[PDB]
Amino acid sequence: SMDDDQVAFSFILDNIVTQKMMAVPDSWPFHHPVNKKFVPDYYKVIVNPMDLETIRKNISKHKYQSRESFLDDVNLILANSVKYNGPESQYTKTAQEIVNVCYQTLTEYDEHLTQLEKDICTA
Amino acid sequence: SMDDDQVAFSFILDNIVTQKMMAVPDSWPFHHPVNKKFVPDYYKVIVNPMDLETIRKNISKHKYQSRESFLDDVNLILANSVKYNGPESQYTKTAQEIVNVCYQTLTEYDEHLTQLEKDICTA
Repeated sequence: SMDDDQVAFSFILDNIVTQKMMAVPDSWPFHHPVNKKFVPDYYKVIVNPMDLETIRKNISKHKYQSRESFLDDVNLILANSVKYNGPESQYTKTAQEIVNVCYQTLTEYDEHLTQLEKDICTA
Repeated sequence: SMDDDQVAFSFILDNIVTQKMMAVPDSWPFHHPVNKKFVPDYYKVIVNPMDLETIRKNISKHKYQSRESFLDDVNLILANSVKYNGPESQYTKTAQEIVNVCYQTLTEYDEHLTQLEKDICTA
């Protein structure tokens, strides 16, 4: 893209993913789409899969103009884990830690992200 | 109760529910047990219902001595929504905002809550 406000917004989101979310201990199973060779029934159970690589690909294509659409996809990782792995699964706890570091970092960056969202919107 | 550490702990939890969780936009359907008159099959699907009023009643009776038991009931609200509404439902997104703001507020009060939990345990 050529709009610096959008590029900057996407860059901030990408670093939330790589610096914070992917740093959660044992988070690797959420870094990429579920591998059907190891989890053979995953895509028969989960209608709308989501993972951090897919989110990063969306960021690289500037598909998030607001934090809410980005957070919606992050939240879907957890919701899918509740459904597939179970509400109390070790994997679900890890997914919630991923969500928590994302949500809390977005809160940290609130003033800066608000400014970018309004400058992406005006254009 | 007559134990000030327990009363203070419950008071803090109660304000997380009323000041943050119940302030989530459009969260009213989670404020009370699901009304079977509008959702007639709810209690045939959901074996362990949970809602914010029930959690507040538990808090008033000092049933939570630690964040973990409190979070177990908070997360159950989300688990029930994933099962009944689905991982991508608007209602599940609302439940996730409730859960996410709860974790974020607990982190903000972490030093205060850790001290109270450790003083409740000694007795």
